[PDB]
This record gives sequence, C-alpha cells and structure tokens, in this order.
Amino acid sequence: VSTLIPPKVVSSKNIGSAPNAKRIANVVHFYKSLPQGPAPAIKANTRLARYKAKYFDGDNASGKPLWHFALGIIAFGYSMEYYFH
Amino acid sequence: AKSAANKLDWAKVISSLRITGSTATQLSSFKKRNDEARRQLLELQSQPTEVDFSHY
Repeated sequence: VSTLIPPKVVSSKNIGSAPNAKRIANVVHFYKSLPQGPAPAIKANTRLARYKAKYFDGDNASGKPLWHFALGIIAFGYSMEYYFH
Repeated sequence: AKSAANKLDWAKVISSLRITGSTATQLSSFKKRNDEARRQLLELQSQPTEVDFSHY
C-alpha cells in the first residue's frame, strides 16, 4: 500500500542474534590479554624460588630433583641410621 | 529521467539480496512499475482528445 521499510531496522536488531553474544564476549576477551608475553615475571627469588625456576618449570620439567629429594632422604634417613643404629 | 530511478531500484534489488523476505518494498516497486506501465500506455493511447470540427 506504500513503500515498506526494512533496510534500516538494524539499530535495534543487533541484540538478539547469536554473533552479537559472541561479539560482546570476545571484545571483552581481547583487551586485557597481555600482548607479547609481557609481565611473565621471569626473575623471582624467595630462598626456594630459584630451585623452582631452574627445575620445576615446563621447560626442564625433569623429576631428577625428586632424585635429589630421594638423595635428601638418603641424606636424612641414613643419617638417622647414624642416630639410631 | 526515470531510468536513473530504476537503475537505483536494481541496485537496491542486488542489495536487497542482503534482506530476503521484503514483504512490500518489492511490491512497492511492483506497484510503481504497474501504474507507470499504465500511464505510459494511457498517454500513448491518448489522441488529441477532441472531435475534429473541420473533417469529422
């Protein structure tokens, strides 16, 4: 009966659809992400932290300090042998 | 001069591909083509709307 008008009804359409929820998720997801590996805190020491940073990161990740811990029990219990028997 | 309007109309058709299910905008183009075709045949069909007092 007249010139009907759905070319411009986008302004209040852009809430209900599914990429709108993904869009408002990931524009929030992107800003607080640190850019290029920044603030990783690669240097730390608390009298036991260099042990962790040298041994217990994902780079080395070897169980040989447990060996040393086992050696520590060889340092401990055998000396407890010297304290008991 | 209506050819530019209909050029814009087919530009809006190939952009109305983005909105499939236009209920009456394409029907508005239908009605304007309908009565435009009606008026052009009406003016081409029209005589000098008179009785010829000299001959007839």
